[PDB]
Amino acid sequence: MLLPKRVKYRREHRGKMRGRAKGGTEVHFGEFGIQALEASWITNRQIEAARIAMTRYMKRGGKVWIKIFPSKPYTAKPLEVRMGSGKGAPEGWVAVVKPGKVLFEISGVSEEVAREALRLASHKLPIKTKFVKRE
Amino acid sequence: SDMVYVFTPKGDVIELPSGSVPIDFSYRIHSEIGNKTIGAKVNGKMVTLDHKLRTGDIVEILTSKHSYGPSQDWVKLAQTSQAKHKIRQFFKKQRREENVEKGRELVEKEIKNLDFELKDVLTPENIQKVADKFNFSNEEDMYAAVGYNGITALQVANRLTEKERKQRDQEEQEKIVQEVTGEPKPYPQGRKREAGVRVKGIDNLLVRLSKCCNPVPGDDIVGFITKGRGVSVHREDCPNVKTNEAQERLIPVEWEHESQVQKRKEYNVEIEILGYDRRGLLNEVLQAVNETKTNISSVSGKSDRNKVATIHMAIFIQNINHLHKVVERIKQIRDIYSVRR
RNA sequence: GCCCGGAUAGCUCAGUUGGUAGAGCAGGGGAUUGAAAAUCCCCGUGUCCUUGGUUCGAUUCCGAGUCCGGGCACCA
Repeated sequence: MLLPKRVKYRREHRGKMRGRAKGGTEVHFGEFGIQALEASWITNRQIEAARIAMTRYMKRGGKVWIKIFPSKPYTAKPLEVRMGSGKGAPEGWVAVVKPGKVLFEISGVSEEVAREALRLASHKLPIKTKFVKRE
Repeated sequence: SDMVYVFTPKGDVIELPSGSVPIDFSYRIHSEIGNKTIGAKVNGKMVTLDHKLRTGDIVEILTSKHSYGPSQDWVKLAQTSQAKHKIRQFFKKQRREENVEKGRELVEKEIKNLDFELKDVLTPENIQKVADKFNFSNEEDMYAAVGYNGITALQVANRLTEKERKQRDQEEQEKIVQEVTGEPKPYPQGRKREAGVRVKGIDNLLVRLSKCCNPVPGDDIVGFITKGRGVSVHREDCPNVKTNEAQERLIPVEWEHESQVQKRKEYNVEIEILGYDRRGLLNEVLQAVNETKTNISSVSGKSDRNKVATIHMAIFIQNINHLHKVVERIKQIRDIYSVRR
């Protein structure tokens, strides 16, 4: 859980996912990165399962460079409750991910590792991925 | 000559050990002959069950068909012990045959307060999971284990509790590391110490083990002449021993494995371990140290965000041959990157 | 006849397909007494059933007995 420590507001509107990425559009702090190809929400649960499968395959990680962060929260009601009567309590977290956003990086490990490394994390995200080198 | 060579109602020589009554004559032929024997006839006359056979006799048996059975009087009417070990099971397999019942109520008594507290298996097979270590040979023993206590249950009921996950129970053994603080309390009032740090060939001098880093046979160990209160054996290649003002106070001393009896009880060896954090890992690193001749004094361990655990073993080890062998005993799992001290 | 496992402190019981060994109680150690109980604490205190055995240590692995625990056979 990459939890923010103290947030100005407990709850936000859910936003609309149109446009390209503002930044994070090209890998530069590593040499083997992963751009998303679609747009949805990503949780801390979808980073814990992401970050674990990074280092189980590499067995000795240089760095990981997790770019995105779950800034925006989200709420839902307790179950079986009629509509209205207040926005619910905050439940999890959401990293807001535009398409073409560099998600992770790989620092200085070979291609045949990296082609298999980001493979094993792509099946933990709800987004189609592709493999981008440093330019 | 320790055996009787008696005759069957055909006339075949029946080789049995000596001293046999005609009850012992039955079980060489078949066991159910003993189940159905009433009387005996040797050479015209009936013979009593109080008769003991001799070598070269024709023994006829008064046998019921399937009607009659044994008593308690016959249990010492078996002279020959190998036939009596059949008699040790003959009267058993009709009394214990009843006692499968009192077995069955009391075998299934001892389960659910120890095993089916948490398992709750119906139809049960966990009580029949001891069909791999014990010679059951059929289901009679697993149900009548307490009916005679030849199996002596709470051994086999502990085989029911053989499920040893023990993740919190190692934290209970981490609480044993909490409760063992008091092993330094035998280091007031003196400790059984030889001249173990030989001071430059000169013995019987006041030295102490350095708490900056522990003096072990890696790099050589050097005694610093202090202002007083002892002499510290600083274990050269230390940042404290290297930055010394007044280098004359350093003394090249010996670790003294060259004597008659080596130091059997060296201790206070703290070990730095950098391993990758996964599950089922922290107990097994404690488990290879478990059953190894090594006392554990402090378990200081923590893992980072990226799950590479920084753990420490302030443990006891006695020799560099005891150290470096046990140093290559934290590496049974290969998740661990490196080890330091 | 047959095969299949246990042959572990004083006693209970953990070591188990290979790290010589724990734990509990009992018991002992002295403070204090006629000695106890009470109070103060300390301590394991083992032919791992033997015989052998492939050895660069075996309670366990193997055979060989013995022994315990079994269920199948063998009807004169």
